[PDB]
Amino acid sequence: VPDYASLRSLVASSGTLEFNNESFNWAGVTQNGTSSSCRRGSNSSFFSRLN
Amino acid sequence: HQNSEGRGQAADLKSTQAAIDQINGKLNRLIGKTNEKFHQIEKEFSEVEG
Repeated sequence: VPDYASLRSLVASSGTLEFNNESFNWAGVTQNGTSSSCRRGSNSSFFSRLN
Repeated sequence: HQNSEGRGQAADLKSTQAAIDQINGKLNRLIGKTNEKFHQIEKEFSEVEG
């Protein structure tokens, strides 16, 4: 991620991972994409916050 | 002072002025010392830059 430290420092300063998820009518595309590198126990998965 | 002639009081300007000369003298080292400077970096911010 470009300017990594800035995100770290801006997220650190906030001091909260509070998170609400919204809805984006992603028309005609496959959500919940998956990769074998991001294992979540048995099955493969992906980052929890990204689609 | 108090003698047979009675009581009395008189100031000593010579040493009094010697105190003012040291005080007024430390004032002019501090009052009006200001050195001008300009275009310092922005010290306040509105957005999150990191």
